[PDB]
Amino acid sequence: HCEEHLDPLSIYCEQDRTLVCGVCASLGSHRGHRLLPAAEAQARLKTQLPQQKMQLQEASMRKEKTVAVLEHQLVEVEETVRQFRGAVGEQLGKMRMFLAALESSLDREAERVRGDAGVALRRELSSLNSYLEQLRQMEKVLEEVADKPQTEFLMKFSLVTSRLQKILSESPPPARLDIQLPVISDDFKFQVWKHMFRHLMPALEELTFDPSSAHPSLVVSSSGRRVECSDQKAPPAGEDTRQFDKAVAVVAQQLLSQGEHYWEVEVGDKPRWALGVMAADASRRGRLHAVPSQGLWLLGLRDGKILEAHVEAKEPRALRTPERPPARIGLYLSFADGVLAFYDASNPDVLTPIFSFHERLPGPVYPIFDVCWHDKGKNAQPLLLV
Amino acid sequence: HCEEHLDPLSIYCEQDRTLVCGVCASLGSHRGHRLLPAAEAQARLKTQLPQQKMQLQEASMRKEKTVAVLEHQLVEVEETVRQFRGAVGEQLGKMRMFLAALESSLDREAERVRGDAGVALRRELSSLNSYLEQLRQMEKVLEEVADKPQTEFLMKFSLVTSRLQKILSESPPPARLDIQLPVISDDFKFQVWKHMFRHLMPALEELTFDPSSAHPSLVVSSSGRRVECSDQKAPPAGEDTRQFDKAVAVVAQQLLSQGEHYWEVEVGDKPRWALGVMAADASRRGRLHAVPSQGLWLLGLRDGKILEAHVEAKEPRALRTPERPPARIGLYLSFADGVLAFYDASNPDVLTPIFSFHERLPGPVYPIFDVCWHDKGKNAQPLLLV
Ligand SMILES: [Zn+2]
Ligand SMILES: [Zn+2]
Ligand SMILES: [Zn+2]
Ligand SMILES: [Zn+2]
Repeated sequence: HCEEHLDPLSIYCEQDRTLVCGVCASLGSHRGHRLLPAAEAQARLKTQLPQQKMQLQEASMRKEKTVAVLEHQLVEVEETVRQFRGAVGEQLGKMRMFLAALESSLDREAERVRGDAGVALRRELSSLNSYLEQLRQMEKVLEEVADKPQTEFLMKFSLVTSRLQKILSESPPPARLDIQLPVISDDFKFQVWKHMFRHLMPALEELTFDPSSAHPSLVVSSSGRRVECSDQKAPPAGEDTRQFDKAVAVVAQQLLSQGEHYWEVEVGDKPRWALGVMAADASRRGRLHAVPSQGLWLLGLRDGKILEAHVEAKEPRALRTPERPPARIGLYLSFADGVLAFYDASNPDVLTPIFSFHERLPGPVYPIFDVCWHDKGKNAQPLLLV
Repeated sequence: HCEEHLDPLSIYCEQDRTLVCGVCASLGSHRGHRLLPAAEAQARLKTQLPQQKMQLQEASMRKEKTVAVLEHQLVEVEETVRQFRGAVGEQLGKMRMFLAALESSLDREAERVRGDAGVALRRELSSLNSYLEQLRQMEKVLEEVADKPQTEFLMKFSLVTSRLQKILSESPPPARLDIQLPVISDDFKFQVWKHMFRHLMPALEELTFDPSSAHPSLVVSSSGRRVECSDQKAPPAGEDTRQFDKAVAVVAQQLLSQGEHYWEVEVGDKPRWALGVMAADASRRGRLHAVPSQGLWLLGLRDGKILEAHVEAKEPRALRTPERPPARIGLYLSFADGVLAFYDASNPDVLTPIFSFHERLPGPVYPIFDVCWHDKGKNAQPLLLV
């Protein structure tokens, strides 16, 4: 039953795995092959069956493994798309909400201005309208009684004279102040955009200084909000990893480890200071090396107008100092983006950036504040936690 | 009818303007006054009447003029409130529109990603499911055939072996499918805010150069969008104040006189160039003085990386050159705020400021572009009007 050479099917090619006839084995598909008979070939395959069953089941198992992983991936793709869309909506609705609130506030402004102006104008209008009624009566009665008996004539004339005299010699309205309603012209959109940044910042990280960590020559007041140096000698710090010994500074009690945070520090006219974050595991001993590899991310100002960033280098990098020694610094921290950014927050409405590090933070960090050395009393400025 | 002394009323008090009887005029409230009789008093007042009526008319005229002025003031206050509300609505709807458009674009992108991922995953699932059906058929036939004729048994066993071999060597990826799905981060708000500025700008002032004013050593192409110098000589400039003759430059055909405008100029790697505005009354002849007092507001770049602002002084002011030579400059102009602002538009999506003039402009001005000289063919870069 060869169906190709018309012989019974008796020869089995091993290296071809096909049952054949004699002609294809003599001069055909199997001229130089390893041949076997059909009987012992069948007897071999009846024993080879379990291996084939095992291999079939294993192949099905692998393909099913891939099916399961891919369907789980389909569910994961759906869920990730949902999360992306929802978070985009949330973080754009934040700014849209800011816009709606500002427009509502401006509507309040305009309505209040209109109401007060209308109140004052209608007050004067009522006064003048009563006045006009008075005067119309004056003219009518004078004309109508300029023919009456002498007694009536003189009485009415005297009354008219008195009424006209007083209403002419009446005191004007007292002194009000206008509510001008300042008008917006072109830069209003730009200023709204500038103002939106402060609201883009997260809720203020309400921090307090940790006197349990401060230098012994420092003093903390205002319930953890004020740190300053002193013009007097102090006992040396007790043996502790949680206390500075040479560089006068202090960390906050709160440990930042997740999410995003923002805090402002008031520095005023301080000639030298330093601000930033510090790795919690870092060592607070000796004169410090200001490099991020040692757990120190610091922005400094020296000599009153020299603003320095303590970058990974041999000497801290200088920065383009603003037109003033900044009076308030703002610090933004994010782990999901690994950034600590510095801002000149002297303007409560606009923040201008100063510097920002770019390193996936090992975490966690303590807010660190370097109120600089005594300098013989020429650096008595404090640090104020806003 | 004195009703207080019960006498007829006959005496008129001059300094009091009141009719009285004889007793109160003799020794009473009007005892030492200048008195007159009722007859001559009436004869005087009947002739004084027209003057009093005239004075009444004058007072009425004053009060009615004031009433009219106050009603006009009320109406003007109403209209001013309307205008204020409308302008606030317009300039906030700009940003709301940007937000909505960005959110819709991101939603479209995310939906495209989800659809493509679903298509690919269902493709792989169909492939693997057809494979599993094949393998179930393999197992079925293997279980059913272990007694059949030599031809049937060996034929089907060889076919099963071949099919399993082929589907094993045509194996799809055993792993999961790459998706690179969009993630939402903390910096999304900051990036949207940075992007919002370019859309806060007005619609691009699509400008065309004015060949009627350019230097004869210049050439305008690309339908008014491209201006270049030439590496070959040209005829001397024709007699016109409205044509540059010595300083190679060109103004736009459009005249800016009111409102706000914004236009971008692509400069690429051009080493020296200048951009800005020029007063229409200014003279475009001879060697020019680059000072706003002579109607020229210009920012220039020389030596490829030296960015200077041609401010009102004896020497051009230096500027903070960026870490790159800017590839596109943006110019914003406003009259109601008197500002000409320059931006590094090398990124057309985010703008970093470069300089800004601050003068309520005398007006009006033509956008002027100083495409610098050939420099012996080493300054052949063009100026491209976006
Ligand atoms: Zn063979
Ligand atoms: Zn054959
Ligand atoms: Zn009397
Ligand atoms: Zn009297």
